[PDB]
Amino acid sequence: MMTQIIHTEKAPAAIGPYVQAVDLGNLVLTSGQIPVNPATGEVPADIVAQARQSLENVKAIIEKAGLTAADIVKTTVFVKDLNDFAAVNAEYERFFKENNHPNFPARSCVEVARLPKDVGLEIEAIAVRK
Amino acid sequence: MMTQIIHTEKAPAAIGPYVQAVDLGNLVLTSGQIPVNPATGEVPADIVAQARQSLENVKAIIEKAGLTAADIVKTTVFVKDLNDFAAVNAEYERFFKENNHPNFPARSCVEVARLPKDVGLEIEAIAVRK
Amino acid sequence: MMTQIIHTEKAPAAIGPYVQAVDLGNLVLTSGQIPVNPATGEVPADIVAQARQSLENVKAIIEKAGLTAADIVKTTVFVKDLNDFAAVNAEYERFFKENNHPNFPARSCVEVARLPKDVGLEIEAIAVRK
Repeated sequence: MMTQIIHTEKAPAAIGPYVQAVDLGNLVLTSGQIPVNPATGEVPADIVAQARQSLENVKAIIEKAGLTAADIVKTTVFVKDLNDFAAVNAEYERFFKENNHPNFPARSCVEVARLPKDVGLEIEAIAVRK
Repeated sequence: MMTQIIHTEKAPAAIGPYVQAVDLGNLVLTSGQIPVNPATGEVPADIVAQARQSLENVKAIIEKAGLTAADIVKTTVFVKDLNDFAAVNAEYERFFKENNHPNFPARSCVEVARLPKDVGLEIEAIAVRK
Repeated sequence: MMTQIIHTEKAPAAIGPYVQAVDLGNLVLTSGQIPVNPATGEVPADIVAQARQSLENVKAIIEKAGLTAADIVKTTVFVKDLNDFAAVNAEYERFFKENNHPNFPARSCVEVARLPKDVGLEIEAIAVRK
C-alpha cells in the first residue's frame, strides 16, 4: 500500500512544506509545478519555452512514478495572461495527441493575480492508472 | 470499469485539450464550466442569468452521466466580482435545496483576475454516487 | 459507509450552500477555510495571526473528524500578497514538522485577486487515513 509522496530528479524538487508530488496509489496528483528555467531557475520569458518546460516537469514527476500524461484525468493551469493562452493552448493540445493523450483530461485554467516565484504560469493535474 | 470522459449535448462541449467532463466511476468531476450564452455563446452580462446558465451546464453534464447536483461532494467557482456573489450565493443555495441538494457540497470560490472566454464566472465541482 | 459532510464546533461553521467540510471516507477534504477572527469574525490584519488561525480552523475540522494535518495529502492556499508568503511559508512548514507532518502534502498556492469575506488568505487541503 502507498499514499502520496513522489520523489524525482527532474521536477523543481521539494525542500519546503511540500513534496515534488503525491502518489495516493492508482490515482496520482501533481503539485503546482512551475517553469523553473534550467538555466535561470525561475521562469523563462518565452511563454512558449516556459510553457513547454512546465509540462515536462509535471510529466517528469508522473513519469518517474510510473505513468504518463495520457493517463491524466484532470488538469489545472494558472495563467498571468489569458491572451497568451492562445499559444499555450495550441501547443498544449498539440502535444497531448502527439504524446498519445487524446483522452483529454479535465481543465481548470484561469487568470490569477500572481504566482509563486513570480512564475508566469503554474501546472497542477491529476492522473490515474487503473 | 470506467475512467474520466463524459460526453453530453448541453455543456459547452469539448473540442480542444479537454473533455466536457470526467467520470472516474462512482466519483465524478466537472471541468471549469462557463456561462456560454445560448444566444451569444460566451457569457451573459446578467450576473444572475449567466450564473444560472453556468449551473445548468455543470448539472447537464453530470445529469447526462447519471447523477445530480445533490450528489456533488465539493464545488469551486471563480468570480470576477466578489460583490456580485451576494446574488449568486443567494440563488446558488436557494436552488440546491430547491433541487434537493441540502447536503451542501464543499466550497472553494475566489475572486480571480480573469477567466477563459472573458467569462465573468467559472464552475468546477465534484460529485459522488456510492 | 459515509460520504462528505463534516460537522464541528471550531471551524467557521456552515450556514449557506456548503458544509464545514466533507468526509468521503478514508479520503477527507476541507473547504476553503478563512481566518475568521475569534474576536472580529473576519480576518486579522496580522498576516501571521490570521495565517495561524486559518491553519487551526482547517485542522479543527479534520481533527473533529478523526485525523491530523500530518495525514494531509495535498494543500491549497490563496494569498492576497505573495510577498507575505515569506512569513506564512516559514511558519507553515515549521508547524507541520513541529506537529509531526514531515510527509509534506502537495501544494497549490497562488496570488488571487480577492477572497470571500475580504479575507487575506484561504485554505483548502485534502487528507487521507488508509
